[PDB]
Amino acid sequence: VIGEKFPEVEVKTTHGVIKLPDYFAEQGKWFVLFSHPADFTPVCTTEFYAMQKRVDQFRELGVEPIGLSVDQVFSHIKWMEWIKENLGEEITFPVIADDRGELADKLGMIPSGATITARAVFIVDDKGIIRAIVYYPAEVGRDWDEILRLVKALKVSDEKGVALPHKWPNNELIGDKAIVPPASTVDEVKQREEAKAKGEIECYDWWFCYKKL
Amino acid sequence: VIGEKFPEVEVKTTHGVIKLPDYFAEQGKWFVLFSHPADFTPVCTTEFYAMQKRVDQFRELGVEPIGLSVDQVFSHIKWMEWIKENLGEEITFPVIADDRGELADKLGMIPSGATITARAVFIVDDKGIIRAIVYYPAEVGRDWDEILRLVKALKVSDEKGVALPHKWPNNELIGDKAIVPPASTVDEVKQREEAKAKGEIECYDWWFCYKKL
Amino acid sequence: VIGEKFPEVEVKTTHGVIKLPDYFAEQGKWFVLFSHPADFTPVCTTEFYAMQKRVDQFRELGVEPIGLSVDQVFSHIKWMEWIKENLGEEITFPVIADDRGELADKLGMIPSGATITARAVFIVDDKGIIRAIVYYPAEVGRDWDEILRLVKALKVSDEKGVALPHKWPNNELIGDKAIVPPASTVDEVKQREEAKAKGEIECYDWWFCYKKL
Amino acid sequence: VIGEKFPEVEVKTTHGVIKLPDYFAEQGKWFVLFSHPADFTPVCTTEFYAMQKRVDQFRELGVEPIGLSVDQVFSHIKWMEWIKENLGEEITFPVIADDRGELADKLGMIPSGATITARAVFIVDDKGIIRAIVYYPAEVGRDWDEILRLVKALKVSDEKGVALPHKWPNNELIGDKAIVPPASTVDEVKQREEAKAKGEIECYDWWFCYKKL
Amino acid sequence: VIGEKFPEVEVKTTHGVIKLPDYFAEQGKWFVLFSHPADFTPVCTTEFYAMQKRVDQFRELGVEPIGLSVDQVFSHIKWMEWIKENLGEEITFPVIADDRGELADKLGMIPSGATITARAVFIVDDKGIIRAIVYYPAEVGRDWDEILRLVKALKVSDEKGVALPHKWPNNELIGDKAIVPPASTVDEVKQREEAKAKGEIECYDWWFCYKKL
Repeated sequence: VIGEKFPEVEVKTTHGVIKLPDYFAEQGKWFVLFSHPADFTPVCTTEFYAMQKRVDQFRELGVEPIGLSVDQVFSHIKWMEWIKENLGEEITFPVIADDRGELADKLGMIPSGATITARAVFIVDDKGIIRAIVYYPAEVGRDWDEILRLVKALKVSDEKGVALPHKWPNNELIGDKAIVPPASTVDEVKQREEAKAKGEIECYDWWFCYKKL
Repeated sequence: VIGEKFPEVEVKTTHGVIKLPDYFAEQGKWFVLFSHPADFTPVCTTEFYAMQKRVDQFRELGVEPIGLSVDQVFSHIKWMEWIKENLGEEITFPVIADDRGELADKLGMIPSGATITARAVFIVDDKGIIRAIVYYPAEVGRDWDEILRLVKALKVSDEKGVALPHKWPNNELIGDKAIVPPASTVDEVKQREEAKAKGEIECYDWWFCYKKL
Repeated sequence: VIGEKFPEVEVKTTHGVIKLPDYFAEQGKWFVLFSHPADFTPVCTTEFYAMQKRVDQFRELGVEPIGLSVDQVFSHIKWMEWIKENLGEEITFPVIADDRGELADKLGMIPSGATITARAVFIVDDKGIIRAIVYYPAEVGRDWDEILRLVKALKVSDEKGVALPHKWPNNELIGDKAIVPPASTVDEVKQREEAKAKGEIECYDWWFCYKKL
Repeated sequence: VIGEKFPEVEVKTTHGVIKLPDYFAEQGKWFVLFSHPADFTPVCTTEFYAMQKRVDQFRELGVEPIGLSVDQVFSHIKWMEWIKENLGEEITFPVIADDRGELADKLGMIPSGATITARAVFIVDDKGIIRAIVYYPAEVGRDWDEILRLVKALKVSDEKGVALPHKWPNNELIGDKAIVPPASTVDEVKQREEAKAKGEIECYDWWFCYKKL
Repeated sequence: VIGEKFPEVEVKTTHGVIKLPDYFAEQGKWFVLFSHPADFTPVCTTEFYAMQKRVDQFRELGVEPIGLSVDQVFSHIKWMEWIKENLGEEITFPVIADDRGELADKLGMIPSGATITARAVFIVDDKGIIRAIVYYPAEVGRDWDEILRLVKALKVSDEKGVALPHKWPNNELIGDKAIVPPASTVDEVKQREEAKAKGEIECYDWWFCYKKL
């Protein structure tokens, strides 16, 4: 569940034995953890390919990607050699060999009826706080562009203490403008009008206010 | 139940996060808490309007009014904007967003069968003591003039160590005269006659005595 | 607590021993049960007098008054005879001699700190159901008019299926008009729209509708 | 039950809040506590009248009378005003408003089936020891002259270490002579004959001996 | 405790072994059970003598006297023979030899501190019901006249449905008149009004009515 710290938990990965979330957190970095059913499978492969393609967009935001399945490291690597040779993309982000699903269990990555992970995504910042969560089925690949929009929103949201409208930065109504957290007190309301008159923010109403970054 | 101190309990309100009863008590002030079913409803609105109209009568007695419902602050404020625009009365006293009914539960504001507050009034002084309690139904609006009479009686009652007759200050029998707490001991009885003869009080009997303020 | 059933109970009164609510609900009458601390006290006398000059107003309605203190029957009738002899009114409604507070306690009419009833009013329909409750402290006499008003309000709400505005039938916004129960589905709102055009109800909003009786 | 100390217990009375038995005991005084069903009743009134008439006989023995019922102080006093006006005897001894029968319970003053006291008398000395106990029914008034005989006997009995014959001071056999506690040892028997010869006591037998005061 | 049933019990007396109350209630007679500490003691002798000179007074009424100490039967009859030989009266009522106090204990005739009966009187009707109780200490002999009076009072109350005044039939306010049970409903008071006019009862008040037998 959201807002909880991330379990302090150690993982065997393709790039080494690492400590979570300490390894990313101590480096200022955030990370998007995501789980896939099984190495050497179709949909899963389309997703890995696509992440690699976008790895520098995530990374460039200070956001480290990392995958995970119940498979063992040797089939992880082998499958990644495959993507380098048949799709021609060297996979460059770490993958978790989640042994027996130690961690998957703890994170509710498993669906009803199952002993393998699903299609889960977790976004976790540099203070170890889980920020958002996604569970799609086996039968449907994710969209990393939606997962990308989200993170940017979050980054901005924290950096500027603002909310982001539906579909930001392409909101049909206020475009790429950021939303002012709606006011909750009568005195905070005077701060909204004080701001509208004099032109810092724009306001459909006292609760609905927005500005540019 | 009457005479109990008021639970030390913190509230989110329209005018801010405040502490009850410390906030009023530490200021010398008393307060009349009253609960309503739901923002944006007919009867409830007629009552809020009416309180605003009388807010300076209460306040002038050192008696602060404050409302409460299970609604959230944003619909509180919005509904109050409504009363300012359709009735033309800016609502000026605090309202409690009673989350899930934390507080309502504690105060027995809820009727049999229900998950929303009723039509309750509590009068609570500057030592946090609950002084009186009213529970009317959803289907009937209160009378703030009766709630007003009562408080004045109380104020006077404490200031002068006197009781107030039925319907004071317009008692059919002794008018706006205050009642002498009936004597309970044979020696206290001599103090009644000693007082009647010599003219300080007037007496239908030794238990039934009264005077002017 | 409101909405709840009046406990079945057998009580000793000045007029007989009766079963409540049965005695009144049997006949199809409502009743107002009210409590006073003790016979031969002043405020308590002012309210018995006042009730007796109101008794037929209530009695007209199918509402029966009935009182209660922890005093013995003999004490009661003596007090009633004092009121007869000394003020011109003969008390003509029953009063319950409530041994050791056995009823006062189920209804929790007992204020924090003491072994005697305070000033309580319970109003009960012809089905033994509890419609309204009022706990006033000893130092402040009630106002039998406010209760008269409340009962009138109640009887109306039930017979016409309506609600009542602050201080009805003298409300500041609509005098003695009845309020229509707020529309609470999209379908009920249109029901309102179509009723406004067709002058069957006037409206401040789709949720604020009233009418003449 | 006899011989027990009297419960240390505080009472609201007509003459004030007092502490029992400390209040009488600390003053050297004894007291006769007696209970009556209800203020304003026939038999009970005949008894109160009669006690007042004899109050100076009891008091003169250092024996303070005090009454008690479950009624409240205001009806106590009121009923006493009655006796002053219709019989013309100001009642001058304290009466207990035994709230809910706190004390009556403790003393077994209540009969089978009942929530009111009966016709009980307790004699209790200046060391708090209960000396004697009487329970008559509702339907029969006491005899204060029998209760008076008894106390005198007791007073004398303690002052002189003697027993009192049936009906003292008008015993058919030995008149107002006091009885010598029958001897219980062979050596104590020699003290009886030693006393008969030489004329201090008179003796029907060695166990049955008596003398004048 | 009064109003309660006399425990069923089989006792060894000087006249036989009998079952109580059965032996008396069977025949339709009442009985006075009384206890003394011990045979061959002085006060105890003065009261046995006195009872025997009263026995036919009681016996006339359907009241049977019966005594009890913790002494063995042989001891008892020896004592009775001493009273015969030494004072002219032959004891002619039974006396219970109560082994180890087995009955004295159920009736709790045992005073705080000791293993022997004191001076107790229980009066019991022909239905085994306990009408009055009296616990006198050893140092003070009883007055068989007061008990004679009490029993007379009782028998009357039952046969005529009345109550009795202080010290009846020599009451200071009405001699040997009977008291009418206080009217306790508004209807019973009128019943009294109409009986006074029509000279069937005299009255100090509606609650204080008497009559000749």
